[PDB]
Amino acid sequence: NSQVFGVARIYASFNDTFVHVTDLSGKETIARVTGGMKVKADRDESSPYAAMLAAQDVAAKCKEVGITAVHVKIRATGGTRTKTPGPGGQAALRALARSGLRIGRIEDVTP
Amino acid sequence: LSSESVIEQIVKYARKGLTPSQIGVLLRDAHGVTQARVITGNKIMRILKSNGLAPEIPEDLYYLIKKAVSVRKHLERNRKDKDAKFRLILIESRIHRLARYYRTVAVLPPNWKYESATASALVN
Amino acid sequence: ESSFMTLFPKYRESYLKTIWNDVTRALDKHNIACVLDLVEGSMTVKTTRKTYDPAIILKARDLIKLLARSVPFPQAVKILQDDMACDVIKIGNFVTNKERFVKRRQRLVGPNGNTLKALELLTKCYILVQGNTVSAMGPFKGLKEVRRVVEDCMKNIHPIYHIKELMIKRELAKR
RNA sequence: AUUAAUAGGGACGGUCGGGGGCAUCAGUAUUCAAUUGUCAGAGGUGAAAUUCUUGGAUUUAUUGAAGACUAACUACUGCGAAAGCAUUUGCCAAGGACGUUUUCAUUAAUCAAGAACGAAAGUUAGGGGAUCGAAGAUGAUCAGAUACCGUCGUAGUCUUAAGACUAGGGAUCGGGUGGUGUUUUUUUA
Repeated sequence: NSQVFGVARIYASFNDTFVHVTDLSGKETIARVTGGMKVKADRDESSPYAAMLAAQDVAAKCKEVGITAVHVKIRATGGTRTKTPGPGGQAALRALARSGLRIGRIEDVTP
Repeated sequence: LSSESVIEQIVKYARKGLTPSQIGVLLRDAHGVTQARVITGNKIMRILKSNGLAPEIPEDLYYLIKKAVSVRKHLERNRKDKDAKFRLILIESRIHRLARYYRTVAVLPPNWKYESATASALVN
Repeated sequence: ESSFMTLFPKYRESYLKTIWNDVTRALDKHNIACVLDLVEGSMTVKTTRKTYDPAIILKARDLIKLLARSVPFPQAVKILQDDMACDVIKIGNFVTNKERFVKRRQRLVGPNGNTLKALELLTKCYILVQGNTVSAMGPFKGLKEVRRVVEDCMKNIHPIYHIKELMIKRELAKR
């Protein structure tokens, strides 16, 4: 696939989310999606509208870097927390389907 | 089978320096003899005391006090081992039924004063 | 891609095989290789290339966790949508005495079930306690406070006042 | 050398605890110093306020210091002088089924004062605060002694807070035997 690939380590929570642009190593410095910088109302960030809005700018910078395939690393809070995300996982999957990113090497990085 | 030969084998096995339980189990598994309570009609230590092979303390108190002294080995090694420390207290409760019965049945002396401190001397 | 695999209980494989027909017919169309390895005693699902969305792998992982929670699999694997959250909370690591665990489980069940499941119905959670874990499904907003109240009821305090406070909070939610 | 509740017991070999004491073996999540996909917003989130705010905060391109504990499998299936116990080793007080005609008939029955651990926010502020009170006073140096050995006030000492059912019908539970196959147990009845 001409080595046009990357990895998205999505550390997401119930009311917040973050994106780590990764290679197999720590490379592919593409972008990092913020949690509540897209909309500050303490309920839109929990909704999938603000998460997909931040993912639209994240995928635009990811296309600027040059990573096409995304290896999923779904990270939750874990431990004494709920160990699950809110709507950030569905919004990132919808943004991946809208961007047409290749699905492969998908894993869960939750603790 | 020869009931006197079985009695002679019991006296010889008691004089071998082994326990009477291991003496009789070797007779019951390698010699084919029935029992001391068999038609020979003489008990184990009754033959041994007649032959001068009986022990000083009884057959249920000599090594039992040795296990009482050994039960406090972990208590001396660790005072926090309250399971072993009270097992030695339960080994004082393993002094269980019949010593003061022997004060009236005349088996041990009434001024013997059996205790765990002298059980180390009576262990060997 | 990769795969998600987990072992299940003794009665879980018999329960899942009764609904494994339509589950595998939808998972294979959604690029999930949902099969029950009865020789190894585990259920696995591999992410294939026939998925139109990347949430199929996350939904199959939640469905495998719901199937391995000894709960109703057809009533707990339909959380593939975004506004449908199903999770299991392990409440077995809360008590040590068996009599205290039995007394806490009776308080968690409540009088004839509905005395403690009314707040679960008010929070819209399909709560089902199986052994050391309790699995509930519903909206994420309604289950976040429900799981927090479940963790409060799993504490050493009496859950009778917590259930009364949960009903008071549900009554105050009408406004 | 009548007694054997085989009233009861060192023993006797096969086989055992997530009882328990160490002995190594994994690290699941945190703290600081690291240090960033040079992200200032992230906990909380009756909407709020409120905790931490551009001292980097999900994180990190992981080093150490520490504790820490067994995740879907899974789960009381069990095992506690006792205040309790969930991977992986080598050692041990001891505990464990059972048979014994082999251990002996002689290993006192309940036990309080005498001893062993001795647990469901060892929280809050005034008051008598007196007998005394660790934390440290200070005497003899003993190559070495907060106690070896006199002399003082503070949390303390004690309250203030979180049917006369007349009858039937199938199913249900607890059994058992006719026959039927394995399980129980294949001497541990």
